[PDB]
Amino acid sequence: MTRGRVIQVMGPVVDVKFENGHLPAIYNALKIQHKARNENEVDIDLTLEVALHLGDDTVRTIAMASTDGLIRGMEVIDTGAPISVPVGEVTLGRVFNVLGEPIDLEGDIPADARRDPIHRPAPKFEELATEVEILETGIKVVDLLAPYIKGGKIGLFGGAGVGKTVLIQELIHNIAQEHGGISVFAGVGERTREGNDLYHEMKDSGVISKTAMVFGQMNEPPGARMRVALTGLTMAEYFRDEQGQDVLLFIDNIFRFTQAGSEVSALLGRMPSAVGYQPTLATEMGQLQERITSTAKGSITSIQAIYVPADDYTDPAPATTFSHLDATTNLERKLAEMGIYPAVDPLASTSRALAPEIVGEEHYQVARKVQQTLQRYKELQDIIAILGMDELSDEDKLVVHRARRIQFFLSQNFHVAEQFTGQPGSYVPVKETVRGFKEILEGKYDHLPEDAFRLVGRIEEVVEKAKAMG
Amino acid sequence: QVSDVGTVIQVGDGIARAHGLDNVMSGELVEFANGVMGMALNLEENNVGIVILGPYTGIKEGDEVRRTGRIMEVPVGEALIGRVVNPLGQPVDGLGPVETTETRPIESPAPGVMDRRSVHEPLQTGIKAIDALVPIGRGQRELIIGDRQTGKTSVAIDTIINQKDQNMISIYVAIGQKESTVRTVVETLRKHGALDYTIVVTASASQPAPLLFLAPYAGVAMGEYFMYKGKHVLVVYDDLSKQAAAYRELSLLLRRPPGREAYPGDIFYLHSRLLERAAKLSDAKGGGSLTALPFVETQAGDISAYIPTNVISITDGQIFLQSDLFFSGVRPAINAGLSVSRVGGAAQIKAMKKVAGTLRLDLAAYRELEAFAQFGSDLDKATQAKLARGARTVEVLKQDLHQPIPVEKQVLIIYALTRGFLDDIPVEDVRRFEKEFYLFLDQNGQHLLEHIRTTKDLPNEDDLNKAIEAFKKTFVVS
Ligand SMILES: Nc1ncnc2c1ncn2[C@@H]1O[C@H](COP(=O)(O)OP(=O)(O)OP(=O)(O)O)[C@@H](O)[C@H]1O
Ligand SMILES: Nc1ncnc2c1ncn2[C@@H]1O[C@H](COP(=O)(O)OP(=O)(O)OP(=O)(O)O)[C@@H](O)[C@H]1O
Ligand SMILES: [Mg+2]
Ligand SMILES: [Mg+2]
Repeated sequence: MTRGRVIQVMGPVVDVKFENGHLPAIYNALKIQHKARNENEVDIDLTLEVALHLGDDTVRTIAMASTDGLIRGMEVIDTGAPISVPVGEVTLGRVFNVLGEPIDLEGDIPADARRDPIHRPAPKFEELATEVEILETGIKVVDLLAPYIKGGKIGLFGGAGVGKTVLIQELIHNIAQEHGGISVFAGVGERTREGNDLYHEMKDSGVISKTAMVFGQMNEPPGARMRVALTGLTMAEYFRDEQGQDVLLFIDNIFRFTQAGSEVSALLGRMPSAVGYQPTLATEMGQLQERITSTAKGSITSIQAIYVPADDYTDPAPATTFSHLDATTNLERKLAEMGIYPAVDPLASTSRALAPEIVGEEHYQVARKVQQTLQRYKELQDIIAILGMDELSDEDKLVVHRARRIQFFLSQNFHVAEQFTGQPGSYVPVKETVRGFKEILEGKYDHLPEDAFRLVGRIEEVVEKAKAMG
Repeated sequence: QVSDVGTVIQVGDGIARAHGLDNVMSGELVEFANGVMGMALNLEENNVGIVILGPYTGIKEGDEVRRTGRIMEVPVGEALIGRVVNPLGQPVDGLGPVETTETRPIESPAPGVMDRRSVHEPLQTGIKAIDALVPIGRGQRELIIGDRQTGKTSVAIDTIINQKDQNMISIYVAIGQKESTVRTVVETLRKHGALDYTIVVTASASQPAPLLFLAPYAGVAMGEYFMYKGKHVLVVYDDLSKQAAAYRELSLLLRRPPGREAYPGDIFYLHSRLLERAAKLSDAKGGGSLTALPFVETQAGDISAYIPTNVISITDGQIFLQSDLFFSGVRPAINAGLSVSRVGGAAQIKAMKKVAGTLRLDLAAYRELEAFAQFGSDLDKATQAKLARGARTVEVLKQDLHQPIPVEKQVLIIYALTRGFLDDIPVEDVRRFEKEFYLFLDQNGQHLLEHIRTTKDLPNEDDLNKAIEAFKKTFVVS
């Protein structure tokens, strides 16, 4: 048969009745196509996702768009599989809408393109990698004080106008250049004008040719907002599973995914959990996050921005999300206004990777010494106002002298910052930055002017700048 | 025919409802058509409520359900040692099937009042900050509680690794953990050789809620098999908070009215039923024992939350790890203010009991004096008791990762600290002092080490001072 009819329409929730022995499986996709027979009807094109089996050959679904115009009795067609989106090379440089349909005017995607199911069990225990590995981003601050992990999840925080977008673009550029991988950006429940601005900025920077974008913004229904993340993830998974690459995945706001899930659960009628969240909050978060893992042949690492309601880090949604994070990078408006880029806070940033077992004894010692120096400078900044610069001891003067150069050497010139500054970018390897920071610690460069360290790549460029300055 | 065959009426959110099955019993295993198993939870008047233990995506209304005749059970045996399995006993590491020949039920009665014996045998965890001032005996159940990223898993891994010499079987149960984390933990166990006697039970965050609910019972049922043979078992539950969350999800899906913080009424009964099976059997029951180390993740150190208080109300103590201490260099992060062992002390070796008995309260007093002395200056004896003792005690209790210390090597350095042989050397040198003193002892006091090992007491009233001074002579400041 493979044909049903609508029997209930209640907002985004639609009930469909099928022939006995022909019910679709959970999470399958159903299509409604209708032509207005007369003036009292409208044309309909809709996609439904199966959610429950209510019994009596009835299936409850969630619509991916508005349900206006539906009429009790319309024919429904079963696709026999979950939502399927195109994957492969054709997705690079294109914008999709959670159904896999393009939004930009470059045209449609041919029907012979390969498509993969949205829903999929997480990779097996056998297929995971046995050892932890460090993703070399090429940015000095991140590679020194908050390393990234292949297959790890990173939480991004910062105020407005500090550099999150330019940092994301530089990460994509560096990964595509050196590690040969690509990136997938998945906006979730955010501003449509912000999405358009991001598209234009990526086109200007030239990053757009190496990335795919799925938006599904605030004005979309909860059913679409709850699956944008999954469709972005399933287009990302293709390159790791089939080509063995290292891939980035950006989720604009993971909190909107939970909020959409809660809204969907309320429509399904389940009993509200602690603070009104869905009872399945942890399970949904696990089913999303556990697919972002390093495997034997590739890896996916995800940079995620997390909104915290009422700044309460004990709220159930941030509490559940934080259990999955492996690192955290915090931006500072103080550094941004001081002129330090990429303005990453060298003390608020934390990472699970920074351990002697993973990163190495030399790297660990250098990083800890840098953090101690910066903490001592932070303490002395109060005494400077309490007493005065000259009243401090000689060892404190040496500590301050080292700290200024350290804090300035943390800055870097980005490839995508050329459009502003006029200076080309630099990709600094982790071994080179460790050596440079050791050299600054040991006092080899105490005679150089502190401004020659301001915004520069390797340590040799610092002495070149000092030579050109004086 | 409805005695042994049923038909599914409803499917959704991991639970189902079947018609027929007139002769099923409460808690029986049932098998769907796909091979996915289930459990008969409710026996209503016309239908049966089934909890699905697996992927429910392949189950549709109208599918056939059949009995198995067995109350919920898991396979047990020595063939399970060195394997990674799910709460149903399915092998997961891919090293072929499991050749067990015996099973035990998930739900079993706990040992009675007259079946138990007072805990009197030490469990050497290999960590100073535990074995010194918060001892753990065999048959005890001790809670490990703290915030995220504090070392809770590291403590359990070190304890499991330290058991190689002792005749004890270890079971590590992971509930809601990340699969990469479980893989890395298994790799550390393999590297240190603990997989010769360890069973790993896993249920990651991607699994459905019933498996998370079910994993600890499978672990304890696997442990009971060795416990009732007169052996000693150690069981580690990596999160009970996530089990509680899974059970809350299950209850809300079953439409049971929630209580405080949306948890169901029997959230206490769940944990009490789980943890009451850990016991120290008597000589009449065989003398076996089972030890439990449940974990609880607090939020911002709120020890007064509902689940932390429920779990504290069951176990025989708690070890509190503080994030404020974990950050800024106190890496074992032991908080002597909130850590206690209610049954321990009677299960501590005589030498350690003789030496380090007062350290817990002395360190708590030092902690209070540390905040009190920030108000200015103090007495000469106050500065002595603070800086000479407390700082050195804190710096010597610190310990590196995956580096267990034998109990004799612990008691030597603890005695050296408590007798004033460390009061002179700088605070920034005592870790090197300990690191070299272990080698010095290995070279020159093997007979004292044998004395402690055999008689479980201090080697001599005074004789140790000669060797301590002999080491201090060859040791150099800075
Ligand atoms: N590396 C850099 N070099 C030069 N200018 C920079 C750099 N990073 C940031 N800026 C400046 O800071 C501005 C902020 O850029 P960006 O859009 O990335 O900020 P944001 O914090 O993500 O802001 P929003 O919240 O509006 O998205 C840039 O337009 C640019 O003027
Ligand atoms: N004794 C130690 N010495 C050095 N580092 C340690 C020690 N104990 C723990 N760590 C470090 O602490 C970090 C987290 O430890 P661990 O994974 O045991 O924490 P946890 O409380 O189990 O965390 P989670 O909430 O992720 O489960 C790791 O980087 C680990 O290397
Ligand atoms: Mg932005
Ligand atoms: Mg852990």
